[PDB]
Amino acid sequence: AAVTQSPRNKVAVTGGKVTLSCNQTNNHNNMYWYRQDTGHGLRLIHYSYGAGSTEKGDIPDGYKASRPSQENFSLILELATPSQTSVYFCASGGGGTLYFGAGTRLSVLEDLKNVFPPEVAVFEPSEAEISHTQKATLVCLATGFYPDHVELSWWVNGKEVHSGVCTDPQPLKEQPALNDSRYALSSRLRVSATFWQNPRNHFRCQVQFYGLSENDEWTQDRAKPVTQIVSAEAWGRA
Amino acid sequence: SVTQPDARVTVSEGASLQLRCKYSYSATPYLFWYVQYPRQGLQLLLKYYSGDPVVQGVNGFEAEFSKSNSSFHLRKASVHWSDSAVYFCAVSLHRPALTFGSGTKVIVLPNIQNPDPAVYQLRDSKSSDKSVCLFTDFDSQTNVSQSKDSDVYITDKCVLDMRSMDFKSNSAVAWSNKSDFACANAFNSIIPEDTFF
Amino acid sequence: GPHSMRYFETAVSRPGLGEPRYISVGYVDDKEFVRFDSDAENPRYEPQVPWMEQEGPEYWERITQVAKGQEQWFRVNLRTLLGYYNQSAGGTHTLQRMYGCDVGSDGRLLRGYEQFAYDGCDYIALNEDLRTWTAADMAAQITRRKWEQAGAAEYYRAYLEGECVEALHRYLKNGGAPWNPAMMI
Repeated sequence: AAVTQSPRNKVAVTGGKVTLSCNQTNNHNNMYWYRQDTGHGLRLIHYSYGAGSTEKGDIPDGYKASRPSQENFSLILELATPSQTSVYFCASGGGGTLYFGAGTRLSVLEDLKNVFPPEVAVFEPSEAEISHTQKATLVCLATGFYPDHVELSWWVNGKEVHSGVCTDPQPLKEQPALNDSRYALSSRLRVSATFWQNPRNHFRCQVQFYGLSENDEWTQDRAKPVTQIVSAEAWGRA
Repeated sequence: SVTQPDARVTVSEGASLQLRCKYSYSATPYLFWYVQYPRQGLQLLLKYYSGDPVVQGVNGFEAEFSKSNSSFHLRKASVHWSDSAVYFCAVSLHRPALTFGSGTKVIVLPNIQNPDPAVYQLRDSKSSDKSVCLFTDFDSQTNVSQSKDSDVYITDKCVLDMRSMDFKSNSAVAWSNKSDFACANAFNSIIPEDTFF
Repeated sequence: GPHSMRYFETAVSRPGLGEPRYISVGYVDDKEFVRFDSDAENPRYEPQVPWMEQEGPEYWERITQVAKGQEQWFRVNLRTLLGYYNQSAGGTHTLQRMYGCDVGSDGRLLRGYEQFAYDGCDYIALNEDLRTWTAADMAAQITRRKWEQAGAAEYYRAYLEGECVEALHRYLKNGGAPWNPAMMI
């Protein structure tokens, strides 16, 4: 769309300063900031009537807004709280109708050390399944990641595929009792028996993980949980 | 105020869909219907402020406004599986800003052609000892109950579509590293009598 | 005895000198008790009487936000009337809105008001029934048609019979225009 948000993924920390930015190219006088939380739908935080304008929304507490120009509307989180962990949407307001951006997922945690990338594993189809259904179901498993900023995709011979694919709409709490709990996600790519039984065919479950930016200081001896792609693979057999 | 009294809707494919939206206003407000497909932004379906109370929209969606009922219901005669998403009803009257409902997630259940209930087991492509058990090829009316065990993990029902093959199927994944991982005690989950092993 | 609340909203377009100046003054009984000015150094609602200074900062914040929204309501309708009368957008014009309510000793509503004037002449006004409209010229008759079609009269009627009575009872301790396109000029 003509409305863009930056960043799209942000791992914040309790007490840190977070600034969401939203640029437009539509000359719409009004710009809006919403946040989405399950059970509450979409709630208004701040909006603007034009350059220099700032109006409070339904839930403005904790947030600060800024309209330096006609095109830019920014949201400022001075003291980040875990309650501000949500999906944020920006909008342009020409007339009454609204035009939304792709959105931004923000997670605010107590400790940055709890951020982990996923462990990706591809499981080969069952021979008993192939024998029965004349089909082959591969299963990708992304485990032990936090938070849930993952995007899964299947790649067959270099190309991203969408057919014969189903991925879990939500990850799983590995230790459901904990407030901070790593996640697990599964996916399913199903093809014909013949296509899987072709040894010159390459399969790959690709998991996109969004973590820390470069600016965050990391002192943990283990690799900095930056935005990265973890992936597993499998080849055709007979 | 705006209310979507139904938070969730589970329907069989090809059937009718009715998304409910009531508003608490003394006069006709600016009404909107937005759809949020899985992992996507908000897209406008239709809107109304005057004229024909029945408004047509993309994807065979039509909404009818009733000032008497104070509602802006969204209807569709024959719903496709692709319509599985979350629908939002917005409203503007006192201010040039949109107040949203709590949203409604719709879950179209596919017309399963031939249910062939079976529970298979898959091995790692890298390792071997670690495995996962796959429940699949079952009827759409089947629901999933996870084993009460804490270290045995069970995912939810998931429908895939082999496009160009006219084949949609349901599927679920179970796994654990525990001592006795086996897809015999994997799925206490409504499993059919005719289920293959 | 009987009482009365009354608000006066004026927007004057200054072509080339910026967005129109918005002013809103209020009258409890017959005393100017509140006032908003867009040309002020810090544009917000101000208590014009000592007995309104007791109100909390939350109250003033709420009523100010309406005016700043009403300011946007008037700038849009100023464009419409500019085109309705086939005037040039290089001249100065004024759009005025008067509304309020008269009450009785009982405290209940006696009469509600909702009047619109353009360039000092009458345009459209809400009738005593709070359901029908009285248009001045042909251009306003065009406005009345879409207002009876959308039922814009039922918007204000809830205010006049509602909080207008209630707010008056509150201040005696001693809201805005609809954003439905069809309910606009």
